[PDB]
Amino acid sequence: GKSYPTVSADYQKAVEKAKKKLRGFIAEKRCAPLMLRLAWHSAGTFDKGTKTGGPFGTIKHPAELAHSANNGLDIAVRLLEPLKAEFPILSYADFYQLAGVVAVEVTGGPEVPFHPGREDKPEPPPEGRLPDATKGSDHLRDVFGKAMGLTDQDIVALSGGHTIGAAHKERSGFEGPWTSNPLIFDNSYFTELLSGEKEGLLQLPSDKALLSDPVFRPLVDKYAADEDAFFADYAEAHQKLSELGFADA
Ligand code: HEM
Repeated sequence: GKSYPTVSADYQKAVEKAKKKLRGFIAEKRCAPLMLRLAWHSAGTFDKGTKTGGPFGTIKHPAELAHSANNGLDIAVRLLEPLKAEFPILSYADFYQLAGVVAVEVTGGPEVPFHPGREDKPEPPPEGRLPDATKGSDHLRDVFGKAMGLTDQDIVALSGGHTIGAAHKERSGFEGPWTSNPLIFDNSYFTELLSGEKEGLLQLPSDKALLSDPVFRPLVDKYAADEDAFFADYAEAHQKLSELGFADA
């Protein structure tokens, strides 16, 4: 259902050059998980019924950074500011989604297609649209489905983003990585979810909700057994996420 806007040749040149600069920067700084979180929290505020929120540059606004769900993302915004300044033609909206795409790639994940043209919008969405880690499947559907308009498949695949990074007790309150290899994008999130709780690794209640839901559980099993299928479905879902409200939406 997408009709992507035309952008100028100079805009597309900058996308390509920014993509390369983002790879080097993100790899050097070891901040891929944080940049994935920044892109996801940028996009995940989209409400389909009102066409508000979504990936339109607003996460850099102090008002949106102050949302509790976004604790720590001010670090991400600050980290990208010097690089962004080298690409004045790009929207913040695009830059942050591109950083998200690059974060998945440089940690060994799928190549998520990227289309430019998101405009930076003036008003951040209201607080409280991002998911609550202590809730379960009904909540996940309200947030990903009723609000964002993503599918049950997308929910499970996107939960797989936890294959990189960690929680921090000073940000969410939760603490530690989901996997033994938190800078490697692979299907290990699902493998760990199936094996039970191993000391040192994190499982949120929202992760565990995938195991007991009749639609989510077969997807967890599929992804744990078939990393290729995970990568395919992940790439589809991340593209959709990154394009909520954009290019028809
Ligand atoms: C399904 C509902 C979700 C819940 C409840 C949730 C919740 C959380 C929480 C509580 C944290 C820890 C923040 C911190 O303390 O530093 C976190 C981190 C993270 N989340 Fe999720 N998340 C969800 C979905 C997603 C999605 C869809 C993605 C991207 C596809 C994602 C990517 C990440 C990443 C990469 C981190 C690690 C950040 C870092 O290492 O600094 N999450 N999430």
